Amino acid sequence: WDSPLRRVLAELNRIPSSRRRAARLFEWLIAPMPPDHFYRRLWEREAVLVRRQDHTYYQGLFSTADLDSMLRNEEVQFGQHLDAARYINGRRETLNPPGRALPAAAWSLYQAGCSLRLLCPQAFSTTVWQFLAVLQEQFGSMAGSNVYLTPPNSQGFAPHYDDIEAFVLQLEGRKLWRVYRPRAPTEELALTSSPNFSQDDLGEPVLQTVLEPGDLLYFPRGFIHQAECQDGVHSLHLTLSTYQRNTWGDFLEAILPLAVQAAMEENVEFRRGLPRDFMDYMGAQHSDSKDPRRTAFMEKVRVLVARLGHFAPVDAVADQRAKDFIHDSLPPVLTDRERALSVYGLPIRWEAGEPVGAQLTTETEVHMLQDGIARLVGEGGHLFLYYTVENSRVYHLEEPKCLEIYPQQADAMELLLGSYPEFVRVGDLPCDSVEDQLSLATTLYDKGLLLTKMPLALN
Amino acid sequence: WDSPLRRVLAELNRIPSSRRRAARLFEWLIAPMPPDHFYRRLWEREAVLVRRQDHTYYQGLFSTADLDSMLRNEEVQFGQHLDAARYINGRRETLNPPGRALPAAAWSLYQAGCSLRLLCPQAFSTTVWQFLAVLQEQFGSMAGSNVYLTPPNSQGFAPHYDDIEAFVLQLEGRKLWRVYRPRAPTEELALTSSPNFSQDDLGEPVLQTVLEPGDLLYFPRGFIHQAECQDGVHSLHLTLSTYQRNTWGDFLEAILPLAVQAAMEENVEFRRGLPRDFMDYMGAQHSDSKDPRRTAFMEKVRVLVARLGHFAPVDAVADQRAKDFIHDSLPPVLTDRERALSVYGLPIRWEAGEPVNAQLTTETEVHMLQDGIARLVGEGGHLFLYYTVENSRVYHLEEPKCLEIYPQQADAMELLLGSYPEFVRVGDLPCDSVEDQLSLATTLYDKGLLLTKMPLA
Ligand SMILES: O=C(O)c1ccnc(C(=O)O)c1
Ligand SMILES: O=C(O)c1ccnc(C(=O)O)c1
Ligand code: NI
Ligand code: NI
Repeated sequence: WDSPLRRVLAELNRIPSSRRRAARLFEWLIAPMPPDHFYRRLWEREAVLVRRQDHTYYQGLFSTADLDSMLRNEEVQFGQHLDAARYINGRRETLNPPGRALPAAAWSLYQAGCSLRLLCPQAFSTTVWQFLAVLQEQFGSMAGSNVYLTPPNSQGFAPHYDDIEAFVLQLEGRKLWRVYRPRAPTEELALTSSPNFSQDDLGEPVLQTVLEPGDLLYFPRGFIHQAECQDGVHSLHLTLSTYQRNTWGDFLEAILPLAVQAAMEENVEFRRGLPRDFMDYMGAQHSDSKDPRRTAFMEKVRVLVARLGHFAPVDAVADQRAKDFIHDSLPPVLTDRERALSVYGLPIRWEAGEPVGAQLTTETEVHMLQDGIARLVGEGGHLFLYYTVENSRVYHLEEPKCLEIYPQQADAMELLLGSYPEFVRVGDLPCDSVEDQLSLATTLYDKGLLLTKMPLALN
Repeated sequence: WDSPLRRVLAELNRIPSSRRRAARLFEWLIAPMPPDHFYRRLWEREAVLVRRQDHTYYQGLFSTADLDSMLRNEEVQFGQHLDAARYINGRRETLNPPGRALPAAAWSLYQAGCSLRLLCPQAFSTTVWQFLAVLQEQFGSMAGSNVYLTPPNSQGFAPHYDDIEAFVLQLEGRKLWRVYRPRAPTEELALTSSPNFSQDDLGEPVLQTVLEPGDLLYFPRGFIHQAECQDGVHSLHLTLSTYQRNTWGDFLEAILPLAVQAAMEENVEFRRGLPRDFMDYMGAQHSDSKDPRRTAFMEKVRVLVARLGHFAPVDAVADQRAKDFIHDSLPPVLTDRERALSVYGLPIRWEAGEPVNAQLTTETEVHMLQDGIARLVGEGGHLFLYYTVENSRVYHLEEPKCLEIYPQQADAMELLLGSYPEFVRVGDLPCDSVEDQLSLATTLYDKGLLLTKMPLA
C-alpha cells in the first residue's frame, strides 16, 4: 500500500511542472547517487550498482501477480509480447509455442526452467506507463521496458550486449549478475544488439553481484551482461531502456544529405563539374597511382565534406528528431490538477437524460497542459504543432498527429511553448486580433493541450 | 565526298590510341580554339562562338536528307524520339500526335511552322554515333545529342536553359541565336533544366549572332538561349550535350551516407549519445537562444563533420560513377585495325557446310581493344569488369554488363587497363599461373575486350 514508489508518485502529483517531475523521478530512481554526478561521470561510461538497503523501494511498479493477471485478462501473445527462453548446456533455446500465452502454458514453461520476458509492460500496466512517461521527459528519448521472470537455479539467456542504455530494477527475489566492459573498441557504445556469446568469448566481469529487491544496476550499450538465479529464490526485474539510436552519428546521418543539398543550391562551387579525367587516377584499380592529382582529388573531397558543416540545417533536424520523439513517446499521465483544469476534466451537466461547457475569454489565464507534449515544426513552408496526447501506449500504433498553426498565431504559440508553467492571459497573447487569441487558445484547449487557471465549468 | 569532317574521321582511323583520337576530335571540333585554353578559361564559364569561315566543315555528320530517310526507314516515334514544336504567340506548343512519325506527318508539321527535334540521332545515324562515341571518351561523361530542324520565319521553342553543357553545331542554313548570362546566382551552373521563360523574364543577351554552316557555339548549363530563322532559309543544327549531374556535389551526395556509416562503425566519438536536453536550445523556435550550449552544440557538429573526410570511401564512389558512365556510354566504333585484330574480325573456316578453325599463347601480344570500354569495380566482396561493348545506341536500353574478375587475376587486369596502347605478352601478365594468364586473356578476347598484335587466323 505505502512504498517509496507510492510516496514519490504522490509527491509528483503536487509538483506543478512536468519538467520538474521528470528530474525528481530520475533523482528518486538512482537515489542517493546524485544525477549531476551520474550524468557527468558515469552515464555512457561505467557500470553502476546502487545498493538500496530497502526491499520495498519499487513496490507497486510490477509483480509476478501482475504478470499472472495480465496473461489471464489481456490478449498476450507469444513472440509478439512474451518470450519463454532457456540457456542450457551453453545454448540459448526459444520455446515459444505459437498463439496466445495463457497462464497454463506460461507457468508450465516456467516450471520447465524457462525464463519469461514481457516485451511491452507499459501497454498493460498503468504504473509502468506512468513511470516511463515521466522519465522519457528527461531523457529526450523514448523510455521502453522489458520484464524478466527467471525460475530458481536457472539462466534464461546467453550473454549479450544491448543497443540501449539499461537500468535494471530488481523487483523480487535475488539474481547473480555479471557485467563486462566492452571487449573491443568497436563494441564500446555499440550501435546494435550483439549476437549470442558463449562463455569462451568473455573475459573477467567488471562487476559481479547478487541484486536484491530495491537495488538498481545501470550499464551502457556495449557492456556484455548475463544473469542467473541461485538456489531457492526466483527473480523478477524490470529493465528500463532508453537512447536507442540517439548518437551524434544518427544526428549527422539526417543532416548531411540536407547539407549537401543546401550547398549545391546556395553555392556554385558545389555545382562545378568534376574533372574530365579523374577516372584515370581514382578508383580501386588506381589505389597505388603515383599521380599527384590523386592526392589533390582526395584532399579536395575531404575539404568539401568539412565545408558542408556551414550548410547543415541543425535546427530543422533538431525539430525532425523532436517530431520523431513526439511520435515515439508514451502519452502523458496527467496530475489531478492537470485533469481538472483541462478539457479532460470538464464536467458535463445532465438533466432528464440530456447534456447542458463554457467558452474561453480574453481574461482566461492559460498555459500548456505539460512541457513535453507538443513541438512546433516548420515543414514545406507550413507550421505544424505535433503532440503526444493521442498517442497509444503501444509503440507507434498511432501515426504522427499534428494540427496546423497559422502564421498569425506563430508568435503566440511560441510564447506558450517557451513560457510553461507560467500563466498567460488569452488577451495578452501576441496574435494579430482578439479573434486569433481566442481561436488559438480554444483550438489548443479543445485538443487537450492547454489548461486554464480556474476550470471553465463546475459540478 | 570530301569534307573536313570526313578527313578528320579518316585521320582518326589511323591513330592507334582511342585516347588520342578523342583528344584530336575535340581539337578539331573547336579548331582553332586550343583545347587547353578552352578547358582552362571558357568551359563552365563563358559562352563562346567559333566563326569557322567554312560552310563545309561538318558535311557528312547529319543532313535533312538523313532525317527524311530515317523517318522512312526506321521506327521513329513521336515523343520518344521526335518532337514537333512551335513557339507562337508567346507560347510553346507541342503538336506531337501519338505513334510513329512517318515522313508525310513530319513534313506536314514542318510546313505548318513546326520545328522538328530528334532526341537520339545516334540511335539512327552511324556518323553521329561515331562522333559521340569518340568525344565521350575525353569528357568522362555521356555525350548526347539533339537535332533541330526549324522552318523559315519561325521559332520552335521558348527560351530556356539546359542542365548540360551544350555545343551547337550549325549544319545547314542560318539561325539567329540569343544567349544570356545566368540571370541570378542560383542559375549559374544550374542542376536541372529551366521552365519555359517568356521574353519578359529575360535581359539583354551576352551574345547575339547568326550562325552559319560550320560555326560552333558553346555555352554552359544555366545560360538561357533561344533561336529563330529569318526569311527564306531553314535551319539545321546538332547540339552535343554532356556533363549532366557530373558535379562535386553529386560526388559528395553519394559519399556522405557511406562516410557517416564508416565513422560510426570505426570511431566511438560518432557513437556517443546526444545530450538529453538539446531540444531546449536547438530547433527553429530557438534560433535566437542566448544559451551557450547552443554554441557548443554547433561546434561539435562542425568538428564531427570535418573529421568525416577520414572515413570517406572516395575510391569506391569513383568506381560507382565509373560504372554508371560505362552503362551510359555508347558502344565503341572500332577502327579497321581494331576490328581485324579482335574477335569481331576473326574469320570462320567453312568446309562442306560446317565450321573448322587459333588459341592465344603466352607469346601472343595483346592490349585492350580501346581505352574507354572497360572498368574494374569492387562491389560487396567481389571484383567485376564492367564494359561497354554490348551497350545499345539507345540510352539504357541494355542493363549494366560485367564479368567477374577473380582476385588472383586482379593485378593482370589492372596492368592491361593501365598500360594501353602498349602491347604486353600474355606470358608477361602478372598472374600466379600460366593457366591464369591464358584464361584471363581468353576471357577478355572472346568478349571483345582485347586485340592481338597479329590476327589469330
Ligand atoms: O535476466 C537475464 O537473463 C537477462 C538477459 C539479458 N538481458 C537482460 C536485461 O535486462 O537486459 C536480462
Ligand atoms: O533552336 C532552338 O530553338 C533551340 C531551343 C532550345 N535549345 C536548343 C538547343 O540546341 O539547346 C535549340
Ligand atoms: Ni540485455
Ligand atoms: Ni537548349
